[PDB]
Amino acid sequence: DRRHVLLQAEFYQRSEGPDKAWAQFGFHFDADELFHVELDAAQTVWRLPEFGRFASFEAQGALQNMAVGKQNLEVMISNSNRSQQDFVTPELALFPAEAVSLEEPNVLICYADKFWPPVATMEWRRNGAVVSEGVYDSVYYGRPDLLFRKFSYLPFVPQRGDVYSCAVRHWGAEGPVQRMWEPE
Amino acid sequence: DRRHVLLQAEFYQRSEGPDKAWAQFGFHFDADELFHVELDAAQTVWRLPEFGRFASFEAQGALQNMAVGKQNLEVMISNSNRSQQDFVTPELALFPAEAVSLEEPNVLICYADKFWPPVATMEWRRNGAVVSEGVYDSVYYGRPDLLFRKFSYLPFVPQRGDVYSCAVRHWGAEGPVQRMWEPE
Amino acid sequence: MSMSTMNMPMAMKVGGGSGSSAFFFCGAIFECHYLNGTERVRYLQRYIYNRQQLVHFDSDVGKFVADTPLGEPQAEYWNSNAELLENIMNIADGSCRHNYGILESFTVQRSVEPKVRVSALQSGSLPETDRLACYVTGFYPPEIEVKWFLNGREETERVVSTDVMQNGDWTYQVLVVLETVPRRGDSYVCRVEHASLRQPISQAWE
Amino acid sequence: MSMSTMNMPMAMKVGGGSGSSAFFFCGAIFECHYLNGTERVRYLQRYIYNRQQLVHFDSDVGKFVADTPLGEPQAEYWNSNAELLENIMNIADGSCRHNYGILESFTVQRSVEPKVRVSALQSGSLPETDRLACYVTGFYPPEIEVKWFLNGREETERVVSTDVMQNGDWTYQVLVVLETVPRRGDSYVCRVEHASLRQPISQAWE
Ligand SMILES: CC(=O)N[C@@H]1[C@@H](O)[C@H](O)[C@@H](CO)O[C@H]1O
Ligand SMILES: CC(=O)N[C@@H]1[C@@H](O)[C@H](O)[C@@H](CO)O[C@H]1O
Ligand SMILES: *[C@@H]1O[C@H](CO)[C@@H](O)[C@H](O)[C@H]1NC(C)=O
Ligand SMILES: *[C@@H]1O[C@H](CO)[C@@H](O)[C@H](O)[C@H]1NC(C)=O
Ligand code: NI
Ligand code: NI
Ligand SMILES: [Zn+2]
Ligand SMILES: [Zn+2]
Ligand SMILES: [Zn+2]
Ligand SMILES: [Zn+2]
Ligand SMILES: [Zn+2]
Ligand SMILES: [Zn+2]
Ligand SMILES: [Zn+2]
Ligand SMILES: [Zn+2]
Ligand SMILES: [Zn+2]
Ligand SMILES: [Zn+2]
Ligand SMILES: [Zn+2]
Ligand SMILES: [Zn+2]
Ligand SMILES: [Zn+2]
Ligand SMILES: [Zn+2]
Ligand SMILES: [Zn+2]
Ligand SMILES: [Zn+2]
Ligand SMILES: [Zn+2]
Ligand SMILES: [Zn+2]
Ligand SMILES: [Zn+2]
Ligand SMILES: [Zn+2]
Repeated sequence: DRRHVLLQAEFYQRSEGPDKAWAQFGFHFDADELFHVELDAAQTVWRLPEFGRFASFEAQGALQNMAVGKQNLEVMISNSNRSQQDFVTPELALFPAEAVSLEEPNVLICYADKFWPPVATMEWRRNGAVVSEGVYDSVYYGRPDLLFRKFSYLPFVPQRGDVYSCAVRHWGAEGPVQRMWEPE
Repeated sequence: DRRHVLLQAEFYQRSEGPDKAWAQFGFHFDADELFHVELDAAQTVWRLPEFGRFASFEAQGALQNMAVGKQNLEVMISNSNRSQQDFVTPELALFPAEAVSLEEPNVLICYADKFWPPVATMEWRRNGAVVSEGVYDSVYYGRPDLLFRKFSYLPFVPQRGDVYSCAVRHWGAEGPVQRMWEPE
Repeated sequence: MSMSTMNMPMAMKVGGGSGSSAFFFCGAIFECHYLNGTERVRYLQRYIYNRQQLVHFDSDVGKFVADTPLGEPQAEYWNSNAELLENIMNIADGSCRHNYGILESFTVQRSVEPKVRVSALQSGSLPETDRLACYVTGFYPPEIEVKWFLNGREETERVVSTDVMQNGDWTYQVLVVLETVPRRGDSYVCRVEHASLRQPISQAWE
Repeated sequence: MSMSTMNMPMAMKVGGGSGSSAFFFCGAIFECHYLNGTERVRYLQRYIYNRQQLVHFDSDVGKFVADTPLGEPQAEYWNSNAELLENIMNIADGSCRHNYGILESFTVQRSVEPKVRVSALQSGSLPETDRLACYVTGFYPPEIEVKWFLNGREETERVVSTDVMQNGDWTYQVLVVLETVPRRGDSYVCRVEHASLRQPISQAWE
């Protein structure tokens, strides 16, 4: 039970038609995120802000890795003669953080798993209406099988008859994947 | 492990705005359906046609129960002063009958559970397009907690990249509950 | 032989009494509980309005019992009718025992063998961990024992079993996953015991 | 203290070479596997294009190894550069051990107690069966033992456990359900053992 893994994971990706570029740099411990760097702002963002009281990371190293990783992306695009792979659709889990009691505060978790590439937005609805107050979206966590996963969190106070949904729009997809959840 | 239950379960229901009436009469053994009567045609329909080689049921008894049950419904509507209850939304499970191998035939099962009242239609999609070839829809199975459940079956031969959905439209609902499933 | 209806048609008495959208539901359920085949049988009637049981009948008691106030008139009305109660006690003995005799051979004694597939995936996170899946399908009745063995010894820890799942067509399925770190020479075997099998099925991994 | 980056920026060599919609992905992963704290550490580099690992580096081997043909030029190119390989072996010892020293107290030694709720529902089908749920939430690390006891004796049969589920916020949850027919006088107790507890939690049903 006693092994642990620290991972520095980075990715650089781009789409044509439409044209868009993305980048991520994070540290991960076992299944959990330590931090990611906001590459625009050269800012380390700890997954739990208390981690920042015990350690620091200079984003300089991430800015250097981003530059070389974007160039390596163009090298692999040319050496592969622009070879591409099939997208893999997200699988959704939708569950509360805690034991549900009506009119007591809680957090609904939408977990998108086993998808590729790591581009996916979550949309929350309550009784068919879009809700977004206090929502937190995670960065993309890798898997040994080279697919990705992501978490979104909706703070909620449940009423009898509420119906919650999480919809995941994966890049290029003709429609979202969706899951519904009801209290009790 | 040795107890068994045989149930004769019947229900009579009606909606106003819009006006519609439904009726069901079935026998059930433990969690499974023995038969239901097609009340229009006075026909016993066995869940597995082979059951009909071992037993028979005359639908006359069901036609009599339907008549009295529809009258008892009006009595309870008047004695209760038209008392009504909140609808309970379906919870969906979506799983294949058998171990999936690409390009081998199988059956996807959409199980709608813990809903009330027992009025709910399943719609199947493959890659966003409606599919209905060979679909079987079950009648409504009761639960000790007075909620209902229903099964729908989609024959399929999976290709890499297929995305299946089952959508359940419950009576009166502003939108369907939905679940997606992908092979591998 | 022909199965018998497990009630006689019984009429409720109108007696309080009296925006636009509305829904009304009326259920009746008649149950034979076979506690030890036909040596011990409990017959129940249940009358339901919407999501509430108004009144029930227990063959062990022999009279209607109101569970809510909407059932109190009906219980008192039916309980004063010795013909109703005598007809119901005849069904509660005759019909349950008659229906059981017809059903026994293809329900109580239905036997469909499980099919067993063993496969493995790496988990979704490091440290490196294998998930050995024992997928068991197509069986009846739903009672089954599905256990993982490592080098002849039963594995307890890090075994996750789904519930036996109803397919709705008189067959059931279950998935039992062992999370493990394999070492070379290790022998992992899924063992499935079921009433339908003369001997257990043993399917080893790779 | 300040954590160190676990690679040095390394450039690939262009060398084959060359409808409208397109997607391209490039990943790099640097892993310190702590097999026995810092007494035994394996450092890996992985380079990925789309969904394929082109080339990796194992600190135990000390050279790049191509996994596909797209990685063979890069492996051969990097392997001829003693400065690259020496820099990488310095990180593989220094950085893994340095980062572990900083992280240990709030990761390896993070300890958050489980909360335990016991509840019961009737199953969705007769014969009458109770599902006793032991819901365990908010704990770290994910390793936990959750067992049902009937009258002081551990229940094995008809226990279904979900996997320990990741909440994604450094806490985990699990659900263990015992299917049972309760008899009067029966005492059912959920017992939870976890590194964070001085004594096991024992929560009885009703
Ligand atoms: C196979 C089977 O159903 N056996 C039961 C048995 O438990 C009981 O002893 C008997 C009463 O004589 O009723 C039978 O129906
Ligand atoms: C609490 C902890 O991490 N202990 C480990 C220990 O297994 C090992 O003996 C030691 C090497 O001297 O490395 C430590 O990091
Ligand atoms: C069930 O029925 C038989 C008689 O047919 C009886 O002798 C047996 O002991 C009963 N079993 C139980 C456990 O009550
Ligand atoms: C782990 O490290 C210690 C030394 O710090 C060693 O003595 C111990 O036996 C090692 N354990 C294993 C199981 O290799
Ligand atoms: Ni007879
Ligand atoms: Ni140091
Ligand atoms: Zn363009
Ligand atoms: Zn961020
Ligand atoms: Zn920014
Ligand atoms: Zn510091
Ligand atoms: Zn997609
Ligand atoms: Zn009208
Ligand atoms: Zn029909
Ligand atoms: Zn008809
Ligand atoms: Zn016949
Ligand atoms: Zn509804
Ligand atoms: Zn019973
Ligand atoms: Zn007895
Ligand atoms: Zn009673
Ligand atoms: Zn079960
Ligand atoms: Zn056999
Ligand atoms: Zn490892
Ligand atoms: Zn050692
Ligand atoms: Zn290697
Ligand atoms: Zn697990
Ligand atoms: Zn404690």
